[PDB]
Amino acid sequence: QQAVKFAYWVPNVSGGLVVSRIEQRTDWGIDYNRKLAQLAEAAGFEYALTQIRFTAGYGAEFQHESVAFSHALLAATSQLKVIAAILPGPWQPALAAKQLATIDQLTNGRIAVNIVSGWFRGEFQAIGEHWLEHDERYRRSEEFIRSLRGIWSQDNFTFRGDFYRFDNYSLKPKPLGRPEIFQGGSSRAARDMAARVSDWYFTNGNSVEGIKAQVDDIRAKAAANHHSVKIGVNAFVIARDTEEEAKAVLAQIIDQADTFEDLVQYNDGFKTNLIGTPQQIAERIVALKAVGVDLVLAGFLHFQEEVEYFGQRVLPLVRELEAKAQSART
Amino acid sequence: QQAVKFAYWVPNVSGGLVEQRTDWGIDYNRKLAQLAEAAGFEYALTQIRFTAGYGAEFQHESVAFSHALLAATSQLKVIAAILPGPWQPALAAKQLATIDQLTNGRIAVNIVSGWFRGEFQAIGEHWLEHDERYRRSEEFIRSLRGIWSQDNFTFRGDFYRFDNYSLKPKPLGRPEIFQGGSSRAARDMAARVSDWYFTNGNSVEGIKAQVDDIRAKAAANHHSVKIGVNAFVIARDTEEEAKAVLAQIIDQATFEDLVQYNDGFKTNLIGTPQQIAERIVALKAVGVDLVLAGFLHFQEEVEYFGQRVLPLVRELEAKAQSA
Amino acid sequence: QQAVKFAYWVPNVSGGLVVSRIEQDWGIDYNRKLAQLAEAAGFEYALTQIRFTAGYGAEFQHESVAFSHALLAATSQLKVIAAILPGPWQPALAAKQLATIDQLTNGRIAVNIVSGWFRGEFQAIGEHWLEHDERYRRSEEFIRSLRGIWSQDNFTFRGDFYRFDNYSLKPKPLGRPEIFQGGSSRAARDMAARVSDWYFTNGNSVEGIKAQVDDIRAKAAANHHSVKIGVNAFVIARDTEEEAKAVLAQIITFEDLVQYNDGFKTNLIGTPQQIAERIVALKAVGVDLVLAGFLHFQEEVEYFGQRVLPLVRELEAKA
Amino acid sequence: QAVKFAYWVPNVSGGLVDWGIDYNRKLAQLAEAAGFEYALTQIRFTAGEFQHESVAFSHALLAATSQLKVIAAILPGPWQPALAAKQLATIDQLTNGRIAVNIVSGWFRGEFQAIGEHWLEHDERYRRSEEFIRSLRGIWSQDNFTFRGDFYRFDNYSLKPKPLGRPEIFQGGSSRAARDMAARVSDWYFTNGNSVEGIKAQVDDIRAKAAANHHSVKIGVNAFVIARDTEEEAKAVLAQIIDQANDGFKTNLIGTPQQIAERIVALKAVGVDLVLAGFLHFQEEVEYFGQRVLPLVRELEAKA
Repeated sequence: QQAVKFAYWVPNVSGGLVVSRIEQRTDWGIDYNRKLAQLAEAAGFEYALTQIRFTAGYGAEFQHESVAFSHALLAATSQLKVIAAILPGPWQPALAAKQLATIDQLTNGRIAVNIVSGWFRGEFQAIGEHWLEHDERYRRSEEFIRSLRGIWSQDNFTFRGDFYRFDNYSLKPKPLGRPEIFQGGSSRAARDMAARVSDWYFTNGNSVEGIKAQVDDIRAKAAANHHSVKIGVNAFVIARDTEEEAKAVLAQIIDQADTFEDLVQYNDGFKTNLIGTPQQIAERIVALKAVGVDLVLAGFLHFQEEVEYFGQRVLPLVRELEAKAQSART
Repeated sequence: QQAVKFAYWVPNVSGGLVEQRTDWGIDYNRKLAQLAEAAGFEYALTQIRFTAGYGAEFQHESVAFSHALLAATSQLKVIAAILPGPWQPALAAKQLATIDQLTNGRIAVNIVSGWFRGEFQAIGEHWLEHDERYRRSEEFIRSLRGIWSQDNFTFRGDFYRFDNYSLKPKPLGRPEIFQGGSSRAARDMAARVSDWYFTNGNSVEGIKAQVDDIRAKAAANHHSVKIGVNAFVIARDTEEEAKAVLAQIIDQATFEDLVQYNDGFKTNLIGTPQQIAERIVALKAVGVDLVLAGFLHFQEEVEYFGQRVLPLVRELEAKAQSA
Repeated sequence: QQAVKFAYWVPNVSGGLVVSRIEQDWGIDYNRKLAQLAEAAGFEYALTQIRFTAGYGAEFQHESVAFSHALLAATSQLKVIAAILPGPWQPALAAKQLATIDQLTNGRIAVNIVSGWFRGEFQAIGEHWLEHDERYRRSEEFIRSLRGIWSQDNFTFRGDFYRFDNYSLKPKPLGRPEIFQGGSSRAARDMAARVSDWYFTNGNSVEGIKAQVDDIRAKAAANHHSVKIGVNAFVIARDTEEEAKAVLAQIITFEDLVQYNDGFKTNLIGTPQQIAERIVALKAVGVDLVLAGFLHFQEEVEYFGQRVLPLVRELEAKA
Repeated sequence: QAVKFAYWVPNVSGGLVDWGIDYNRKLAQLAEAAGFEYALTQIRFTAGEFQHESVAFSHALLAATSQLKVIAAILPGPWQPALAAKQLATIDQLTNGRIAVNIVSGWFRGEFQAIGEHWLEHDERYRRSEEFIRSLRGIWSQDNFTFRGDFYRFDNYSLKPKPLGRPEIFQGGSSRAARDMAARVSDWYFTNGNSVEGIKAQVDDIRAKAAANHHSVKIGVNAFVIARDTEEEAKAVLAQIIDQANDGFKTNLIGTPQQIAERIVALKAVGVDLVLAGFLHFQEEVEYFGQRVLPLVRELEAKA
């Protein structure tokens, strides 16, 4: 029954929304992102989620390294937390645990981690990494996560895994706080891992009924393991003063595609339907809160403008609706 | 470039050496970096460690710490220590490149081949043979140079593979590659792929022999390498006070045994600022281009160095400028 | 083309046909006599199976390479195809061990490269489970390493899975060990069309096999590579057509049986005359070898060489 | 008990710098009739000219004998324990439990470099070998073996069928890492050839280490045996070897059969349980050993 938390996609990779050639006032540079992070902190966003890439993709020509970029965004803010994306394979838990702990010490305990298991083989092939089977990649990520928790929590951590080994490893200093572990993915392997070792699980964008079904499945598995997991939903937010204007922006995205079902195949956040007036979006967010959603991961076309707009128009309405819901229960 | 460059050991790990007014914390090191920049130091060299013990109970991660020190300075260059094994070149190349973009191209790299097998075993890494570790480090260095300067980089090594890898964005500048080690494998690698080579602390005559050997190997490979020397600087107003500080170090740990832990004492940069300045210029005459300085009390002695020892070095360099 | 060659599944793993509870051994004594009977029956190749952990159909398993050496030592002209599984196997050891056995057996050893089907077997032995197409990339580098080691001195190979640096294997094989390979996926038939000498196609009808043969030969021609084709088949040869159809009924639905053993789809069930006619019919669509599986190996293999195989030779003489 | 005897199988060319199968098949049969119990193969991958693969050669030598035991040489690295355990178990079933294993930690980096293997540090190669040995014992003895090592992992691995017997594990090496590993996991330890006084010191050291681990290990010594009818002829062979240019020479098993038999029993008194014999002409001197030297050793044992 706690307040809904909000996070935004850090555009630390170029291209933005690569499937549409619509003009976007978004940049991947540090100066743009420093201002965006400060705007997001002032707007009421709690988390900033970075993206991890090594090779250029179909539309994303430049990518800042996620961990170094997370440290830079943290140094430009005061209370905003930044989720550093980690890709097992090119990343190893020993370095990831120690680097995230140091950054946590330098930023007053405001760093989190998002473990991505990888979807594109070409990124691994370019950097000399082998391409493991789909479920096998999640076995390795689960050992990666358990290593992070053990290294961060024990004086003499020992782990005898199929992918990672530790023998009386002592990390000092440890994180100031307990870095939260975010994780996405929609496959059975992804939600079996989240139901065991993850703090946050990003469920795929869907309708209110579909998201409720995804929430019930993950909580049922988590309860069987006696594990607690909070749930966030990915959403592409188009907030305008009029419903027609917001629906016109969605039309321009499809019209300048490089159908509506094609956007879902690339970005599931459109199915969340956070498109319309600020009052409509706030009502749908609270409706998602009723089915178990604890966090909204927002994507925007013009990040600096729409994040500021979100904090002045949509977020206050969400808080007012939350107080209204809280007052009716008592 | 003709003037002798100066660098200091960043105390990003606890313990110092075998009472010290130094700290491994960020607040102490931010001030120390700013003091070192104003004192005339050009480089800051971090240390890399993974597990607690082996002398250092507390250890900050070198690359992130390098990013923090760079953000607190304007012209200071920071050398990030990298250890092949727990580190892989693809992540190292991309992380250092982004930090280079965020810090106006002021980051360098020091490739360490590792000394404690217990630290490797604790993190699940196998312990390769001595010369084999330098073969892996050399492939690590070649991958960094290739990734940072060309698109579609391809490398088929025994330790690392790359297949048409294009890193974007690339470093703003060209990160210099520093490297130490005194074994034959260490200086054969430096004479091929390294920009800077740290030679062990020794007498003026011994350092000249080490400089002549490394430059001969580099010339045979058609490779250019600059030379720095490690030194533990104890600068006091009187020679007796400096030798008394050295005595307190030995009595709270012999001199020969002290060298086996830190070779910087053999450089003999102990004494008055005039004595130290003369010995620094004498090393410049045998081919030394940089002095890597270690201190007992970093914040105080760095500031003392920039006000007392460094100006005397510049004056002695200008005296020979007329020739 | 040439005379149709025949091969049989070596039952070096227990269980036999696990899909059926019909009474039907994996010991060395049963297999030494089986190899000699197959050699006298006219079989040219013996195909071993590779397994590492107990379960997944076979509770007891003999090591394929050592078992191949034993069958070769008990015969004179029979060729044995040793099954090799990249992962637990490495090309350097495989190349040297098969070369020594080839020297000791007058060049009668071959190799069948298996890409693995059960991830539980790999996980039990500490091996990582690569993606499906990625496993075939490793198997191809495994095959290229064998060919280079067996044929060249100072071999150098810079692969993503295997490396060789100025390696010279001595002694080399007496002959050129043929490389057999199965698999039906796109990656399996792209690898076979490049580096494999023999390709095992899945059991199917005469029309379906012709389509599979044309596709693989078209890919092989594009690579300027020659590949011979064999087909897996479960042969039930009886004196009467009713008796042969009764054995299939006793084993059994039929569609579920094909999912376990695709050799039943080849439909080599019936009288020796019917089977011999279908074998020559398969030869017309490009089949060069028949991989035969049996319920009672010792009895049916000798029966095959006395009843079915002579008819195949007689039918080939007529045409 | 009775002193056991083994001979170096010349399955690699050069001898003491024939290697063919037909030569070694008859030599194995001659050695079995002469009273030798073990045959020790050598493992090589690269020319140093022609080397037979040790395990396949071991299977061939066993098939040519009835009771002779053959020790197959295994090199961790190019060999992995899962394949080694299963292959030796199958050969054990096919040869009436007459297969043994010699775990070699490797001495030449060029052999590993040619086959794509990394060159680990000296003591690190012995740590991997000890995990290799523990994996062999566990796979051969348990229904569901699990091992979480730094070099090898196993998760509920079930080998069926298991070896008919219990394959003995032989191991040499003289470094501290070599005899610390032998004192824990090895059945037999080959000590370097030396004098009777030096061998006793080596035997006492290894048995002291084995007692601390509560482990039992038998001891063999490498020796190059040159047995001739007269002492002068044996000393002439040694001169011809040196003039036309191996720790086994320090054992000093050179001379008449009576002198060698007396020295063998003296080695038995200091803890030696096996003699690893090297010869100049294998097919000839092995037959001579079994007819002239070995019976005298047995006679000296009966008197004791």
